[PDB]
Amino acid sequence: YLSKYAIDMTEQARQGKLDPVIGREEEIRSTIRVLARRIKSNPCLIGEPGIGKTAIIEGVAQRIIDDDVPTILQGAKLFSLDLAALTAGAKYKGDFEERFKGVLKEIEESKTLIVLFIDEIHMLMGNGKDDAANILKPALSRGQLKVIGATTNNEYRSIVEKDGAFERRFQKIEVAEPSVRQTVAILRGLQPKYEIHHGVRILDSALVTAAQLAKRYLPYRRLPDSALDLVDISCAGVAVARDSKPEELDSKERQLQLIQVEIKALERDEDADSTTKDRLKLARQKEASLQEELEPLRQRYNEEKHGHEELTQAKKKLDELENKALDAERRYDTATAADLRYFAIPDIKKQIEKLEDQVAEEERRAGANSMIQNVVDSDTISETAARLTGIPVKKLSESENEKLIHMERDLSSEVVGQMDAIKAVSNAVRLSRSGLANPRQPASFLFLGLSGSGKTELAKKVAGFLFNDEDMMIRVDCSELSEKYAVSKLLGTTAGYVGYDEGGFLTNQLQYKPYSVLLFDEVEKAHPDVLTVMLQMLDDGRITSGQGKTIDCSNCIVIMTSNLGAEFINSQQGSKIQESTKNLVMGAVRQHFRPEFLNRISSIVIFNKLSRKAIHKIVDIRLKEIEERFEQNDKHYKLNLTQEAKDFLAKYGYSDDMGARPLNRLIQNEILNKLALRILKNEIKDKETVNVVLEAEECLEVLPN
Amino acid sequence: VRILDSALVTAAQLAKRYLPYRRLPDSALDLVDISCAGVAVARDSKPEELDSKERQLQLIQVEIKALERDEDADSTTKDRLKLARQKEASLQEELEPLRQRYNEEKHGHEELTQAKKKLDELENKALDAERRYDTATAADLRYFAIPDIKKQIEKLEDQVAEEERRAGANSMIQNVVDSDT
Ligand SMILES: Nc1ncnc2c1ncn2[C@@H]1O[C@H](COP(=O)(O)OP(=O)(O)O)[C@@H](O)[C@H]1O
Ligand SMILES: Nc1ncnc2c1ncn2[C@@H]1O[C@H](COP(=O)(O)OP(=O)(O)O)[C@@H](O)[C@H]1O
Repeated sequence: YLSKYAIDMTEQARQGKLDPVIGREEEIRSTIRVLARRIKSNPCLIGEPGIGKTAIIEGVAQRIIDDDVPTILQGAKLFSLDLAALTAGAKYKGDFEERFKGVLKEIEESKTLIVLFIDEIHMLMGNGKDDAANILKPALSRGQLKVIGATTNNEYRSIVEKDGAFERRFQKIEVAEPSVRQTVAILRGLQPKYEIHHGVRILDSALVTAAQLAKRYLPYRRLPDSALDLVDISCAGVAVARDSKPEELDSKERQLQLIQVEIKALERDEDADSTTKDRLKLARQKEASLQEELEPLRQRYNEEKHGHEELTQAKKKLDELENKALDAERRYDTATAADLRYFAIPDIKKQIEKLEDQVAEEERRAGANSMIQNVVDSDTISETAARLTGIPVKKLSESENEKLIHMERDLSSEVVGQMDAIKAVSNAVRLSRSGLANPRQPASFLFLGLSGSGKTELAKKVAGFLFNDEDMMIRVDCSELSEKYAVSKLLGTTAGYVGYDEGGFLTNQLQYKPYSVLLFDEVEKAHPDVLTVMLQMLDDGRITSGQGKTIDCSNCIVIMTSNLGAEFINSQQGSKIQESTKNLVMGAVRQHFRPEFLNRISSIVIFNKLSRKAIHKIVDIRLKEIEERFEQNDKHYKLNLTQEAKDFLAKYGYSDDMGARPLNRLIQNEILNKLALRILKNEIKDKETVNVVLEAEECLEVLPN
Repeated sequence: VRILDSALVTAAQLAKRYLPYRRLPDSALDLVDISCAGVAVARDSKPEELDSKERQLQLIQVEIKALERDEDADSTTKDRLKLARQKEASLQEELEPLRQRYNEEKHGHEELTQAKKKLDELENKALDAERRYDTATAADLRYFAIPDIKKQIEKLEDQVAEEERRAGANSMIQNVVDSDT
């Protein structure tokens, strides 16, 4: 009774009822190719989920369906296999065997050409193996019973290593996440299914932005479904608003009720017969306007909706007319194709065109309909992504280039001085951007200078700037990168030893944050063995863990920080780094890192000493930022440090060893302490006044309370 | 898929040369099996050349029929389907010979397939007979049985025929080319 679980996908394809397959034509051919092999003919689709593996299998079916497959496979019937067949359909330890043997018998003995498939090949075997199909199939594997499997490459590798024997039967086919442009084409191919499902028009630019967004917004989900997820969700958003619309409709009915109350109050009161408030007639104009407007808002919006419903159904009609016309062509019924395919042409073109004309236009805009009822690229999808990811405007405004154009400017606002560091970074970043750099390796930098210099701050600010999120940064505790390196580190414990869920700190965090910066805290303290590990992974971003699991990085900016040249910067020969001083640094770097390492760094950057000139600005800046990030609209500060607190901060706070590190702490301590005190006075309600009253910091600033 | 002999020569060379860890007796076959499949796929609808032209034919056939029955089917806008039909037919006239050459040769190919298998079966059984000194059984499997299969093979190979350009003068090679494919 395999027929109770197995799904004859070939038949479903004969009936359509499947999404079209876009962009995998070669994978399909490859699959077919493998199936066509006389010996090695059991392919697997190996790679990530959400990228059309099913579609490929179905694509094969579709070619079988349309006689676009060599005879050997042309007559084949493709069946989805499932856990349910052996588990749900068994519920006893050995009934898994019986259910599978059922399949093997029924299939081996009938209909000549049958292909089975498992979209979860790892599922077979399972933990403990238990001959969960996995041996029985080899037992009869010479007896045709062609089958295609599939899994995440990382697991595939593990499966090969775990089982071995199926390797002699199965042909992995590498599949991969499609490009953005391919994705858009896919989205376009699937667009009508959403159009129809939701009854929402989709802008072509919207599809484009969905893909663009998936690449920075849903960075760990696979692009094609992810973009589709954005589409589906976005469409749902629109549809929900569309079929409800209470914000305008209910608010305005409530506004009518309120103006009616005002009018009656004005009509019968002491001032009703006076000059005072003789503007009552205008309230009546509002009431009358609403009395006439409100039902038309409900009806007009529904008229817009109806235009979109009819439009949707016209588009649906086309999909259906073609699904049947094309099936007629498939079945060689050229008479129906001549009639039906034909009718579809002016039917849908004239119907849809005029239904689009119902949406119409106004003198000031295309689309007279005010409820939009479509997916608007950024207004809908990017907005949706923002609803899924945060910081709407900066995310909405992303354009690559505007950031790159003003990047150093903006960064110099965040980071004071060391503009050359900023420019250096910006430049390398610009090369990473626009694809000028070789894509195998992201820009990467070695930040040299003292604690409190901003090396890390900047790197975070850059992440801030580039990803609109400073906390994208992944930190690496380099001094802990000992000769024992593996377990809590990117490599992770080698598979086969206890730990599979390894290196989450870096492998997974990076998986979740590809669009980030990886930063090495005092990289010179890393053990040399580890340095070679990161080196191979420094460039050649295609990182693979000790579990054999590929991480795959490219984009991630990599920044190393170092105090190695601290002695040279400690010369304090002005702020700006001087000749010789910098060379001593280079020397030390060359001693510590093999040039091979260094050669992979896009740039080695030496930060200047911030000195007093920078902190004159930094303390002002940080103080303001502290307020701004600290609170929103219940605390409103003057933050006027006056020259005296600025000087105190510079004099006692700023350190030539610890840089701004103590400035931050100091500012926070003293301001927060004064703030808390006056808050406790509770004679304190809103706005602000600040001031200064005259060992280290004996003045203690002292603001009014 | 018939394959030019030099292919095999090159396959083994290529396998050793480029399929690092795979062993020759099997990896060479992997190139064969894969490339055979390559061709088997490439040929799609019977031999190569034909497939592509059939795809043109079918796209044309549909266009013509859609054009045939339309609001403006009688306008030269759509009536151009008659010229499209000349193309459909012209393709059909090339496609048929490609199909027929492939198919009749295929038939011969299958007859060769079976004949050779049958030849081996007769000899296997005849050997069983001779090792037992059973000349009667060996004779039953050698007199007529064997002359029949051998002559079928010779006739079939001649009908298939071969050219310097290809191991199959008609179409069942799908133009597979040693090193190129
Ligand atoms: N071009 C495409 N055509 C149809 N589906 C696609 C395409 N590209 C990606 N997909 C998606 O891949 C999914 C099915 O394949 P896949 O995700 O790899 O299988 P699985 O369901 O195991 O994840 C579908 O949800 C489908 O939307
Ligand atoms: N605007 C700024 N310009 C330069 N440095 C800054 C600025 N603001 C803060 N910093 C300091 O840089 C430090 C973080 O970077 P870094 O000096 O490398 O720190 P750490 O040595 O702890 O890793 C913080 O202590 C921070 O106060």
